[PDB]
Amino acid sequence: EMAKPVLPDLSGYTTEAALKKIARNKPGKITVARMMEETGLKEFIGGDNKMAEWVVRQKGIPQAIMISDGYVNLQDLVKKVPKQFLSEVSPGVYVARLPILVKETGIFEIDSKTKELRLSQEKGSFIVSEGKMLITNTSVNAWSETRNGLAAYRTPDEFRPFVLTWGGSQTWIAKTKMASMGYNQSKSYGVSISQYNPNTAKVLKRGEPTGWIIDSEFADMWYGFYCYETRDFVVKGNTYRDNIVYGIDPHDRSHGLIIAENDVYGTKKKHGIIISREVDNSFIFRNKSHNNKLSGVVLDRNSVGNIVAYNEIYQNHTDGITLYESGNNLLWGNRVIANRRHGIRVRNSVNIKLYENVAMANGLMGVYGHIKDLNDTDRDIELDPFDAQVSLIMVGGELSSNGSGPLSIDSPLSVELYRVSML
Repeated sequence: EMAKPVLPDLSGYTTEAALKKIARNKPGKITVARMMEETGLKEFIGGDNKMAEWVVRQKGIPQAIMISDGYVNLQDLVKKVPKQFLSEVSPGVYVARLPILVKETGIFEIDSKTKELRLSQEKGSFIVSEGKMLITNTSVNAWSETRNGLAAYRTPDEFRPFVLTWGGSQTWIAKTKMASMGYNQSKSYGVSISQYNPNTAKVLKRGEPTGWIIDSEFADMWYGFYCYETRDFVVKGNTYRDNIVYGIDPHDRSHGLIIAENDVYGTKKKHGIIISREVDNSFIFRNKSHNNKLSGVVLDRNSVGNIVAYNEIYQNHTDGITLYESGNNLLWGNRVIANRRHGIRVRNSVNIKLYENVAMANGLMGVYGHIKDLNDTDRDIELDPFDAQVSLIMVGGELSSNGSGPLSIDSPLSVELYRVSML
């Protein structure tokens, strides 16, 4: 009854296209100042009474490299900033020993000819941008000076460097390798695109943040990608390998995202790709999400009006796709294969359209739809409400070779099957 989904055009999201998105013609001011002077740093660290950890990492009054009023590349920072803070240990290889803050009117670029930028773990380095920032053909890694290598993951609360962008910012990362960034701490998950915290946005009224991340590799991250109230962000052609908790984790009222042609695998604790808490009107298509500790693809907490299409979802250790309390979504033409549990699982979600899906050789059911009362759990039902009904329309595709059977739908409000192949 329905026509193919109309999916965005990805042909324009190019390393070559990316490079022509910033104003290089006007330099370019560099200062090294106190972090607590700056909103972009206060906003996640908090008051002055939280500066202790940083005072310990820097062994002194906490400071940052700062870029504003113009354009500054990495090579520019190296020339102007003292060695002890920004050092070229070998041709094209730099160790930064202070965090880098790109202010609101700043424009910061790392192009090729930068072999690798090393963010020092011990000195508490990291990157925040409230302006324009472009990273192409290069490496930005979390670097342990003591180990003399990547800040390999050990435990959730051990700080590692990270990238974070604030409201009103634009960010483009292309053909770039990043590893070992992020840890269990607000705004510090790995690569994080964020609107400001509710109070501050009430004052700055900046637009929601945006940008692209294309053709890059992210490994050992705490979260591969995180975002909060982000608009129209593009994540295309990336590899997320061996990240800790999530591969890609768009969150909290983000919308119009394009998550496409990514290879996301080997996530050690939770899911490959997960959109949570009102991630609406977005597009998850032609990804390979495979071999994650939990599910391949997850739509969570009233994340609605989305399209999940033509994804290769296979060999995840629980479900292929799981929909948690997230109705009015379209799953078209996914190939969901050999996941240890269910092919596609719909919990507490209504008006799910499953068109042309293939679900084969999953450990349990091909498609499993159920309801669950969530009232005596650790769930904030004030913030994330739920209604315990399930209804889906299934059209075409195939359900075959699943361990427990083609489909099971417990206590549905309605299920309609038309033209579905079952073997």
